[PDB]
Amino acid sequence: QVLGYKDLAAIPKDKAILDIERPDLMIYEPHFTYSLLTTGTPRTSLPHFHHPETTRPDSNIYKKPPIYKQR
Amino acid sequence: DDDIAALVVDNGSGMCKAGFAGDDAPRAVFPSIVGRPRHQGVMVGMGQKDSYVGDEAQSKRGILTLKYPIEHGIVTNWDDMEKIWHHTFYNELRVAPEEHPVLLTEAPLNPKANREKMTQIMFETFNTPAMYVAIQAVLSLYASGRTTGIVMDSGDGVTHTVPIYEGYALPHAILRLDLAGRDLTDYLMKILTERGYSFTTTAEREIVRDIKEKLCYVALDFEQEMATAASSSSLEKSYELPDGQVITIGNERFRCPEALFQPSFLGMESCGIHETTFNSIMKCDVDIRKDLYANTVLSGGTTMYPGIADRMQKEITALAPSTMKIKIIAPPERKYSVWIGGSILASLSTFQQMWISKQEYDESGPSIVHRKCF
Amino acid sequence: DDDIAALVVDNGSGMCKAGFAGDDAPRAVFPSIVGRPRHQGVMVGMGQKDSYVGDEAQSKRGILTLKYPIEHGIVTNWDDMEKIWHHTFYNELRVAPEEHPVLLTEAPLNPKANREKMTQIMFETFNTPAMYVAIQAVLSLYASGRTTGIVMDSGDGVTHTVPIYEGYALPHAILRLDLAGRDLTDYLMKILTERGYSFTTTAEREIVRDIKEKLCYVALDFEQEMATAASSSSLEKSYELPDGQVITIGNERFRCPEALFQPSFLGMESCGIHETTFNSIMKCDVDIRKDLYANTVLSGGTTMYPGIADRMQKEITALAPSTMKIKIIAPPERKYSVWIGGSILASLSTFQQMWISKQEYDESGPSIVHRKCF
Amino acid sequence: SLNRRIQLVEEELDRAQERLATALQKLEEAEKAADESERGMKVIENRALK
Amino acid sequence: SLNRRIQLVEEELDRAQERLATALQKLEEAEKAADESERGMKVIENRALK
Amino acid sequence: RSRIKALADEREVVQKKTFTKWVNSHLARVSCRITDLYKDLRDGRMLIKLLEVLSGEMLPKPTKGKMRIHCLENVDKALQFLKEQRVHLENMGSHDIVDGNHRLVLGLIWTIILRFQ
Ligand SMILES: Nc1ncnc2c1ncn2[C@@H]1O[C@H](COP(=O)(O)OP(=O)(O)O)[C@@H](O)[C@H]1O
Ligand SMILES: Nc1ncnc2c1ncn2[C@@H]1O[C@H](COP(=O)(O)OP(=O)(O)O)[C@@H](O)[C@H]1O
Repeated sequence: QVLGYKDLAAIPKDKAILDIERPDLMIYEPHFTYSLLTTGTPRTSLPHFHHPETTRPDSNIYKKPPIYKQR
Repeated sequence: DDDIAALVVDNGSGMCKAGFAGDDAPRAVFPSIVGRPRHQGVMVGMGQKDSYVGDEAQSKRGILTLKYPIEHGIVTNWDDMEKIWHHTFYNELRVAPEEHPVLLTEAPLNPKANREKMTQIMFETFNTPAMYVAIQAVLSLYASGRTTGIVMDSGDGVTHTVPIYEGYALPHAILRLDLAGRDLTDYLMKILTERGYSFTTTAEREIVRDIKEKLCYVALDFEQEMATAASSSSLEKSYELPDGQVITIGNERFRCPEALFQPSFLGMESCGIHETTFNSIMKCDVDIRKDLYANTVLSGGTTMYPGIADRMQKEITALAPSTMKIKIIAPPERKYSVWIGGSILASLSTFQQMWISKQEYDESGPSIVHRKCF
Repeated sequence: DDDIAALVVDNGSGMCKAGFAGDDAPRAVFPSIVGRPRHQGVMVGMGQKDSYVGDEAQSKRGILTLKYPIEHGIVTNWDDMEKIWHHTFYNELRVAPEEHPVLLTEAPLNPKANREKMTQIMFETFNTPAMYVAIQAVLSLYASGRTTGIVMDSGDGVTHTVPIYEGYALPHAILRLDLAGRDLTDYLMKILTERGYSFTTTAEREIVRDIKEKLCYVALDFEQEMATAASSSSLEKSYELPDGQVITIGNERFRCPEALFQPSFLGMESCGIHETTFNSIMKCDVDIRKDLYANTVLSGGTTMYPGIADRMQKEITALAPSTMKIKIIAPPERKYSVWIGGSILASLSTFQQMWISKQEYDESGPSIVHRKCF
Repeated sequence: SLNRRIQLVEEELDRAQERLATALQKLEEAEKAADESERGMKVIENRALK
Repeated sequence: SLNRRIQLVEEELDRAQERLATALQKLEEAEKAADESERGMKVIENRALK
Repeated sequence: RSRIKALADEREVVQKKTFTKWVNSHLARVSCRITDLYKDLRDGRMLIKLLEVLSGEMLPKPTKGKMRIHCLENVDKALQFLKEQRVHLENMGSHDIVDGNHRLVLGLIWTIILRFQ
C-alpha cells in the first residue's frame, strides 16, 4: 500500500448516481442498431394420435369402412 | 466524506456484473462460465493455461468445454465460483477485497446452505471486513424509484415475482418459477432442427444464444402471427454463422419466447408469467390490489424481447376486472436494474448499521446471515 | 373380404427391408447402396448398365463407387432413393405399387422437409392409395409386446431414445445422438492403420464393415481388457481378405465398440449411450422412473455386439440409485424388430382410420403429414 | 534486392485492404441504424398527435 | 518481369489507400447525422412522456 | 457512449499511468526504462528484470530470440517463477500477455504490487 491504498487504486471521489433524479429515464449506451446480413389466450395441449377423430360421440369406428377405399 | 465505497457484485446465472457503490454504471460485465481445454495439445514452449474464465473463454470457444457454475440460481460447483470471484476482484476491478465491504444478490427461495456457504467463502478466503446478502427484486424496486409495486424479475436461471406495499413485503405472496432464458435456449436448439440446422455442443449453444438475442420477438396475437407466417414469407431473417454459413429461421422467431407464456410447449404444467403475476397479485389483500395493478415493473434480461410489454399488458387486462387500470412500467434499462438499486442501497447512511461485521461472524459462525439478512 | 395386405418398408441408413403386413418376417432384405462404374469399358458388345442397386452392386463392388443415399438418417440423393424403392417394389416383391398401401419409418428428430418429400414422391410417382410415416422406436416398442418402456434404437446412421409410459409418449425427453455404426467403421479404419493395414476405397469400407461385424465385442471392463491384451497374445484373431492375405486383428477387437460408450475417442463432446439413456430417464417425471428402469428395450443392429447388455446394465446400475431393478430387455431378433412392429401396426383394426388418403393429399398438399403423423 | 522489396509492399497492401473492409462493415451498420431511427421517429410522433 | 509486378502492385496500393480514405470520411458524416437524429428522438420522447 | 466502457477506460488510463510510474521507479535501479506498459511487456525481458529487482533472486536465462514462441517462453518463465512464489493467478497465460490484453496485464501488475509490498 505505497502512497496509500486509496491513491494507488483510483476509487472514485463522488457518487454520480446521487446527481440524477429519475433512474428510470436513463440509457447507458444510446441505441440499438440491427443490420440484416378482448379475452386472454387459453392454454393449449399437444394433440393425440391414437384415435382418428372426435367429430361425433357415441360412434363405432370399427363399423366404418377404411378411408383409402372410399372412392 | 468517508468514501471507501462498498463493491456491488451481481452474481446471476447468465452474466456477472461488478462495480463501485454510488456509481450509475457497473464497471465490469462478463459472462459467468469456466472453460477447460478438451483436445490434446502438442506445442512445446506454448504457455499452458489450465482454465479460462470470462470473455477470453468466450473468444476461444473452439477448444473448450464451457461450464456454468450457477444453475437455476443454485451454485452447483464452488471452486469455479471462487475462480470467478477471484478474476472479478483482481483482474476486472484491480482492487483489494480486504479494504471494502461487498453486497451480493440472490433469488428469493433458495436453499439456506447456498447463502451460508456464500457468507463463509466471502469471509474466510477473501477476508472482507463486512458483507451483505439481498434479494434481487427488492433492489429492482429500489432502482425503479417507487416504494409500492410488484416486481417480476426474470434472469437466466429463475423468474420470481414479489409484491411490496409501502416498504412492507408480503412473503406469502412471493412466487418462484423455474423458467428462464436457458430453457428458451434449449427449446430454440430443439426447434431449429426442423429446418435442418443442427447444434449440439457448448460453442454451438452460445451461437444459438446469440441467435436468440439478435432475432426474437413476442407476438401480440399468436394464432394470427402463425397464420401470417404460414401464408407468406414476409417475416424471415437471415443470420450469419461464424464459419460463413447463412441460416434462415423465419417462423421460429416468435415461437421461442411464446414458451414463456405457454409452458406446455416444454412439458411443464405450470402457468405462464402473466398468470403467475396475476396469482401473486390476488394472493395479497383486497385494498392493496388497486395500487399493485398500476405499478407492475419488469426486470431482467429475459424481459428484453421486443413487444413483451404490450403482450403482458393485454394478458393482465384480460385477466383483471375491467374497471381497474393496468400499467406495465418497463424501463429501457431493466437489464442492469438489479445492480443499480443495489448501489443505491449501499449509498444510504442508515445501511451502515446493516453490515455483517467480522466480529459478529467470528462470534456466531456462518449462521448469522439468516438473522441478519431479510 | 376385400382386405389387402399393405406393404411394410423399413428404410434405414444401412439396409432396406420390405414385406407384407401380418407376416412374421420381411420378404426382402438388401443393402441400400447405389454404385456406378469408374473405369473404361472396352469389350464392345456387352450390355451397358448405368447404375447398380442392392446386392448386384455388392457382388461387383470391385469396379464401382458405392454411395449411400441415406446418411445420418437423412436422405440426400433423392433419385437414388427412388431407384431403391422402385427396385424394392418391382424386383424383390413383384407387386403393383398402386394396389397396396405402404408404411414407412424414420428417425424421431430430422429435417421437416423429408416427410413432405417422402409424401410427394410416394403419391405422385408410385400412385399408392394411401401411406403413413411412423417412428422406428415406437414400432420397436410394439414388437417388444409391452405398452410401457424406454426404447433405445441405434442403426447405421442415428441413435435415439424415447420414453413411453402407458402409451403416452413424452416428446420433451426424446434424445437423438448422431453416433452409429458408420462412425464405428470409420474409427476401425483409423485404428487398423496402427498394425500396418491400409483400407482407403469404398470396397475397403465394405470389407472393414464385414470385419467389424464378425470380430468385434464390447469389453465388460475396459482397463482390465487392455491389460490382458498387453500381457499376452491370447486375445487375437485372424481374418482372410478376399485377395487371400491374412490379417491379425489383435487388440483392436474391443477398442472400436468402446467408442459407443466414450465418444471422446471420436472427438465428440457428447456423452455415451448409457448416460444418454440415464439422462432421458431423469428428464421424465418422478412416478414413472421406476417402471422405465424395469423396461429398458434395446433395438437396432448396432446393439448386436456381444457383451453389450452386461455393460449397459452395469453402467446404468452404477448411475441409478441402488434400490430399484435394472433390467435390459434385448430380444435375439432385435435387428428386425422395427419392421416387425410395422407388421403389427398395419394389421390393427383401428389403424384403417389412420391412413392418409390420396383425396386428403389432393386437398391439402404434402403438409398433411405433419397433422396426421407423429 | 528487388525481390526483398516485393514482399513488404504486398504485406502493407493486405493490411490496407483489411482496414478498408472493417470500415465498410461499420458504415453499413451506421446506415441501417439511421433508417431504423427514422421510422421509430415517425411512429413516436404519431402517438404524440393521437 | 519482376519490375512489371512492382508496377502493378504500386497501382493497387495507391488506389486501395485513397478508397479507404473516402470510406472513412463517409463514416464520419454518417455518425454525426446519427447524433442529430438521436437528439430529435429524445426531445419528442420527452414531450410525449409529459 | 456505452457508459460501461467509458467508466472502465477512464479508470484504465489513470491506473496504467500510476502502474507504469511505479514500475519505472523500481526499474531505474538497473539501467532500464519503459515508455509504454503494453508494448514493453510483450518481449518478457522487462518482466524478468523487474521480478529479479523486486525479489532479489536470480532467474533462468531468457532466450535471445525474436520469434513468437521465444516471447511465449520469456513470459512463461516469469509466470512460472510467480507460481513458484505462491502467487495465485487464474486465467493468466503467456499468449494473453503477448497479444496484449489490457485487463490481464493490469491485473498482473496489480498482483505483483499487492504481493511484494
Ligand atoms: N437483447 C436481448 N434480447 C433478448 N434476450 C436477451 C437480450 N440480452 C440478453 N438476453 C437474455 O437474457 C439472459 C441474460 O439475463 P441476465 O439479466 O444477465 O440474467 P442475470 O443478470 O439474472 O444473471 C441471456 O441468457 C439472454 O438469453
Ligand atoms: N451381427 C452384427 N454384429 C455387429 N454389428 C452389426 C451386426 N449386424 C449389423 N451390424 C452393424 O449395424 C449396421 C446396420 O444397422 P441397421 O440395423 O441396418 O440400421 P437400419 O436398419 O436403420 O439401416 C451395419 O452397418 C453394421 O455395422
